[PDB]
Amino acid sequence: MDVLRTPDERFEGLADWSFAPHYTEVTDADGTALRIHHVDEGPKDQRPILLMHGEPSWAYLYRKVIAELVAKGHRVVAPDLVGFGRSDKPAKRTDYTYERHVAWMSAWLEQNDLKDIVLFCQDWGGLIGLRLVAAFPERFSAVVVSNTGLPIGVGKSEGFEAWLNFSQNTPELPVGFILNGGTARDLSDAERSAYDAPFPDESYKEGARIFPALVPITPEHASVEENKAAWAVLETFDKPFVTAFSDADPITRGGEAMFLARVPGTKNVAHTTLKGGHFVQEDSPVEIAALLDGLVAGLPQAHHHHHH
Amino acid sequence: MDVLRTPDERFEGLADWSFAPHYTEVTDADGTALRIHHVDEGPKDQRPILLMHGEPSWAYLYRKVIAELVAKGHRVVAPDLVGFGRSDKPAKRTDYTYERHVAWMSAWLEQNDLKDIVLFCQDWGGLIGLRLVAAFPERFSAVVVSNTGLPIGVGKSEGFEAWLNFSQNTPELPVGFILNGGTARDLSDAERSAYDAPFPDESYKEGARIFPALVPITPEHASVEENKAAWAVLETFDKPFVTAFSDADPITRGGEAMFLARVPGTKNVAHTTLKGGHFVQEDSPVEIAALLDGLVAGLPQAHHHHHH
Ligand SMILES: [Cl-]
Ligand SMILES: [Cl-]
Ligand SMILES: [Co+2]
Ligand SMILES: [Co+2]
Ligand SMILES: [Co+2]
Ligand SMILES: [Co+2]
Ligand SMILES: [Co+2]
Ligand SMILES: [Co+2]
Ligand SMILES: [Co+2]
Ligand SMILES: [Co+2]
Ligand SMILES: [Co+2]
Ligand SMILES: [Co+2]
Ligand SMILES: [Co+2]
Ligand SMILES: [Co+2]
Ligand SMILES: [Mg+2]
Ligand SMILES: [Mg+2]
Ligand SMILES: [Mg+2]
Ligand SMILES: [Mg+2]
Repeated sequence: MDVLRTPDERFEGLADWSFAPHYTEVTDADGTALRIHHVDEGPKDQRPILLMHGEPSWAYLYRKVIAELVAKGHRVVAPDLVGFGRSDKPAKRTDYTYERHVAWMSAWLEQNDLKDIVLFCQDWGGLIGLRLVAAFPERFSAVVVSNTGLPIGVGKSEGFEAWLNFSQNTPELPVGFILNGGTARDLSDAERSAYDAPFPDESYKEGARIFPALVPITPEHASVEENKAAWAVLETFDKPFVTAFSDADPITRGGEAMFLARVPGTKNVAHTTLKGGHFVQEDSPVEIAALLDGLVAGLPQAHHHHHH
Repeated sequence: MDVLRTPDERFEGLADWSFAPHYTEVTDADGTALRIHHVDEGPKDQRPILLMHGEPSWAYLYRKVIAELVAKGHRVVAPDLVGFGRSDKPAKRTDYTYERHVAWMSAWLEQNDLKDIVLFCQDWGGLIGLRLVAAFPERFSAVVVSNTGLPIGVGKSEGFEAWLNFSQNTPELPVGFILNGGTARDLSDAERSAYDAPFPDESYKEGARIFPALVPITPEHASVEENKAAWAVLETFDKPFVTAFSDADPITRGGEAMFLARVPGTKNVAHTTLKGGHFVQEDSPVEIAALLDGLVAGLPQAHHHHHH
């Protein structure tokens, strides 16, 4: 693969983002080494709260959630998907596939040897993060899903399809503008600029351009088979599994029901509806941090595992 | 469903079979209540060693293994699949499907609330038993697979296909004769009669007739999707998972490799090749019992789980 790397000057002076970058080198099956970025804040003796972003955001989306949780004594880890943030960015849309993202982030997870994880995932952060849970369930102590899903090509998803068709018809993808359109609150120019930071020009956006087309909404899509298999693992996942979808995101709203129907770990936890749009982290960051803090505190009294 | 029930007189005076019958009523989705038979020998405070038979045998196949393990202080449980043994027998070939067998035995397993299980499975005992492991992995402390598989419609299986075509072309299925043809040692007339016992005439054999046709050897077969999903669970199964295939069964020999390739619990156990034919329990019962006894003894020092 041809690979782009955003210059570091782009990440200077960003509103409410001073977290030091960490990097991991993962090797693709084609031999290409890709550098993935994450932040890691707080004490290493605490279990990691893993925060996963989706399309077309980056770990910046969690900046307030990170600050709140760190202030409460937690360890917080937030990676950038390949194509996004401070991670490397394959140069062709055709370089990105759902299975490739899963393989890349699986390597990242194993190489950083993250365990005892409390996962919060949203959009593609969940499409990929939930595949990590299904591949490595004993690495996860609890999961929170918000405005996400694990599609299997079934039914209609017209909310999402409206976004899909727009995202493919448009000749350019104005990322800060999209973030603002998917948040109830009005993002400042500085905040929108931070979302534009990874992408000095359109050539850096090929992962952002193709992501919607990778969502498996038809039976013929790539990754339908793999996602159906992953659901069989999630049907056995009995540790706390919380839904925290927002009230004003018709793109993903329909994704919640299958978790409640199929995942045993949803039975003995309280679910909530958060206030906000698709990018709920901009609308309800304090509430998300409070939810995760309380979830962590209750783990010893909840169902848990040993010997991994 | 129309359902046949073999008269109890058929099970009197069988060579080396005096174990008292236990019964469980399971209700099919179509409303039909089916009675399933099992034997349960030894102390209830010991973990159950669950022995599962396949086509066209019944729990009688394990009579010596049961005796050996009971003499060693173990609890042993051996059920008859619907269509077989002392279990009820739907009257039409079309009543039997792979998914129905899994549903029936899943109900059986849950209703008897078997836990801490050490499973030994062979032929369809494994095609169904391994689906129980994938559905309820925390119920299983260890698994031993012998002369079995979990097919996903891939590759060629010409050994099995030779049996398939015979089994479908033949107008009648002489069950004792088949058992003798699939065992290295010569079964006595009494032993063959015990294998014929469940089937007073051909009308009782519809489950035995169709079973080979249910094995998913083409991509279009029913249960391919479900078995691929189950494999994703087995890819996470890290408790002892032993292969004990025999040396002289070309029908199933090719089924072993995928377990060693995909199941993590195969890594830190010793695998063995048993002597004998397809129905290896007739050829090496003492060795099977010794293997299971040793496997049970080592569990506390092996990888194990808590809190289920
Ligand atoms: Cl998308
Ligand atoms: Cl068969
Ligand atoms: Co290097
Ligand atoms: Co750090
Ligand atoms: Co999306
Ligand atoms: Co559990
Ligand atoms: Co909800
Ligand atoms: Co504990
Ligand atoms: Co009754
Ligand atoms: Co008994
Ligand atoms: Co068979
Ligand atoms: Co384990
Ligand atoms: Co072997
Ligand atoms: Co222990
Ligand atoms: Mg907004
Ligand atoms: Mg706290
Ligand atoms: Mg023989
Ligand atoms: Mg013993």
